Amino acid sequence: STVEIDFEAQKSYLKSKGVDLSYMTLQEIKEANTGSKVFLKAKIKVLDAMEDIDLSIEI
Amino acid sequence: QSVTYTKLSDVVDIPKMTKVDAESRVNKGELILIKEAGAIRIARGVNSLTELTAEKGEM
Amino acid sequence: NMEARNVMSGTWGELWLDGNKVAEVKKFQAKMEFTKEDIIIAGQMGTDTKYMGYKGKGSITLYHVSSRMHKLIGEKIKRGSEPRFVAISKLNDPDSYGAERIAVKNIAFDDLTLADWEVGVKGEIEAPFTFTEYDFLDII
Amino acid sequence: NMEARNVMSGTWGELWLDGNKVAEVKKFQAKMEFTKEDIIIAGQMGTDTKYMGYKGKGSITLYHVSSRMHKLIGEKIKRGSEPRFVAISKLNDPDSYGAERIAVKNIAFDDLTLADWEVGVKGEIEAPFTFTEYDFLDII
Amino acid sequence: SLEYGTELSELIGQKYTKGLTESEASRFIKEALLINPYILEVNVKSANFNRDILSANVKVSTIY
Amino acid sequence: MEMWLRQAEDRFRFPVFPSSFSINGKAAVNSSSILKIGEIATFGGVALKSISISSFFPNKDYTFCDYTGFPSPYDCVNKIEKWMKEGFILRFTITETNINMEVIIEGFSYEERDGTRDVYFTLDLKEYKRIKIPKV
Amino acid sequence: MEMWLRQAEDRFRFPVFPSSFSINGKAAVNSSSILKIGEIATFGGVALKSISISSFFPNKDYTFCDYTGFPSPYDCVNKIEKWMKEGFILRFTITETNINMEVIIEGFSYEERDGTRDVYFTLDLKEYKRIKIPKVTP
Amino acid sequence: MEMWLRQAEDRFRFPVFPSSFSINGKAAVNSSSILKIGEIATFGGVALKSISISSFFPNKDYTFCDYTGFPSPYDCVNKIEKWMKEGFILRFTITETNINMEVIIEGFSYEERDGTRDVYFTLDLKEYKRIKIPKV
Repeated sequence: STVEIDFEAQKSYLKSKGVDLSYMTLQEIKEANTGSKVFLKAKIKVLDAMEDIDLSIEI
Repeated sequence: QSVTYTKLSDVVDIPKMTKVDAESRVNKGELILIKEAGAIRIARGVNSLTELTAEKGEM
Repeated sequence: NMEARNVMSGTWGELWLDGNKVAEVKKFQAKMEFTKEDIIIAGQMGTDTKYMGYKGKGSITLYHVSSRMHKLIGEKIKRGSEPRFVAISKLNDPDSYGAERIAVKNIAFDDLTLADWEVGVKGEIEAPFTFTEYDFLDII
Repeated sequence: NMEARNVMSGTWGELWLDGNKVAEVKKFQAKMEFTKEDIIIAGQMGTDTKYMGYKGKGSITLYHVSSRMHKLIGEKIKRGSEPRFVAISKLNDPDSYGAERIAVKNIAFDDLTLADWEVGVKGEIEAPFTFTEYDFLDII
Repeated sequence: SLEYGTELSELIGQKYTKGLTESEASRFIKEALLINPYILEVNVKSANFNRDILSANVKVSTIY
Repeated sequence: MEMWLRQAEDRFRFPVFPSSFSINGKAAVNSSSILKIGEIATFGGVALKSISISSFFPNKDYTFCDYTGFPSPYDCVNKIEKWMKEGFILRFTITETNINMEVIIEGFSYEERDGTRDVYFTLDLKEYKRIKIPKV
Repeated sequence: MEMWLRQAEDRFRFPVFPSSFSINGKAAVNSSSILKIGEIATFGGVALKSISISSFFPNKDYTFCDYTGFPSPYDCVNKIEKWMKEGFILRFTITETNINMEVIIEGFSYEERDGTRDVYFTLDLKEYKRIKIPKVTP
Repeated sequence: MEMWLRQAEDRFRFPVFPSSFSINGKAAVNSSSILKIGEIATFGGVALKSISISSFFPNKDYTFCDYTGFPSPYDCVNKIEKWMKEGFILRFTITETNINMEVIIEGFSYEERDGTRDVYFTLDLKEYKRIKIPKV
């Protein structure tokens, strides 16, 4: 599983506030001030119980 | 675990229903009690949702 | 192509220990060591290896300005519990490509220094440890 | 005859690791070791030997400008596979007779360095390894 | 009798862990099949967990 | 991998997995000697497998434990000692291997040797085979 | 070299060649004594050879493996255990040597001892001999 | 010094001389106890000597070899194994010593343990005495 900073959401927030994003670099976009707001993302996969059996029998 | 095939020792007997009846009830999104493998247990652990979209998958 | 300006200077490091910033840090080490087994086959001259496992080792060094380690440990060792800690180190040289941030988890310290002073010498503390896993947060 | 100009200078070395040029290399070592068994005969005063086998050892030292080793190893050790690598070293001094190119194959690293910094000290990385076979591409 | 049949219905719903489930399934199939005198050896080789489905490959050796 | 000892529906799972495990097997061979030809041998039957386990029962929730919710060290000790006392036939299994068989307990030793109140143990198990009596 | 165990047409080749192998052979010497002379000895026939093998079954493809395509470790364990249980007569051969004979399995032990899921084993084999059956004279 | 094993005119000379050799000899002593004086002992006869040799058969012409022209390692193995199989009476001699006697082979073990294809061996020999049947 992974947890990360949401880069696209931060970019959209900075664009909405009106900051010029073209001049800054990726590290500066990541570490820019956002004013009491945090953006994160994560990936998980959820297990399920076993409820069916498929048997392939040879001869 | 999952609640599927959990058996109830308290219950003594239940109204008879055929296998096709149980299957059709389960396909409709109902939680039912069935008699199988020499005991009384629930058929499958599903909730009321029946119609699936792209946003809400079969899971 | 490499430039001399791209070599990271250690003056730009930072350390967090159990969520509190440590401004008196002097150096930080953390390394994973792999264990090998030699494979020898009759009739062949060459010798090969296979991996067996790994272990983590490291250490911290601080200027002596307060009793941080004693408060961190407390009576947890004496009372028989097993305390563990999390450390985060950052290295951000302005002249380099970027930052490098690592999280070192499940830390067990090796000893505790109560007093070590001498007339005419400024005080320092050394604290070795072992750990089991790590995560990378920023890759340069 | 020997001229003082013909001694190879180490500044003119180059290294390829897994197909990529390493511009921040500092030194490179690779050496084969031979195992001997002592032969002693009753009635004779001298002692003789016979070869048993051989093993390879070496190491690499780099300036710390990026996280090359962590990307190279990644999670391969943790997941349990057996990563092996190929290195190519070249030594081409303009004032010497010619070049020397060697391929070192089937390399297994000994450890991995996560963090190693100190205030007022420039960063460096050291990485020992073992190998099993080699080829000579350019000879002198 | 007490010999005929199979206990595979006790695994539905993940009552055991996954490894114990694999072991039990293999043993159940082998012990159930080996009562026929015309069957010589049974092997349950593969076993995979995908969503709620357990798959396996069974190889039966007979006299013919 | 997991390790289980089970008596019918009563199951116990070991909290700390051991450092190694080994299975011993043997077969009997009967030897005779012939005048002027030498020694000969024939197959005589297979013996029962044996297995020995060494680990400890933890007194606190360690990071390396297999799961959470195991009983106290002396609860585990009492349970296994009762099983050995009555001569129960148990089922021993190690997951992800081919080890799944009925056994009987031959020995059980436990000790305390440091300041942590952990209990180290050694358990000896032997394979069990039931005898078939023919009828007509 | 290579190491093979074959039962009729069912052949098995060990994925990893061991670190060493050794053959043990003995002869039976009868001991007696004679008054005022001391101990004497006579020849009493040759004994059956024996060999012991120690290696492991890999759980992945290694650079030092003899060949690719070998089965899983517990498949190998199951095969050898079945052979030992039934008391089969097998043929054991090490190529480029003088070892080629019929054997019977005496002991088999296996274990796991690290994080690699490799199975270490020890196999004990004993030589097997047949006696001729007498024939009725014409 | 040289080491030889000979069966009538068929002779074999070892290519690599061993690191050491030792001869073991014993004598039997019969003990009795007499009332109020204690233990006494008398001579009972001498036992047969024994000798054990460890070396290797080389797979190439080494500098330290005794001579040149010896057979292959497995040729030596086969020759000695045949001698042991038939129970031949052999003559074993080490030059420049007092060791020159008739023997019989008790054991033979050989192995390979490195990348050179040399064969290490151990050979056990026992002194042989023929019994004299008187006539008239």
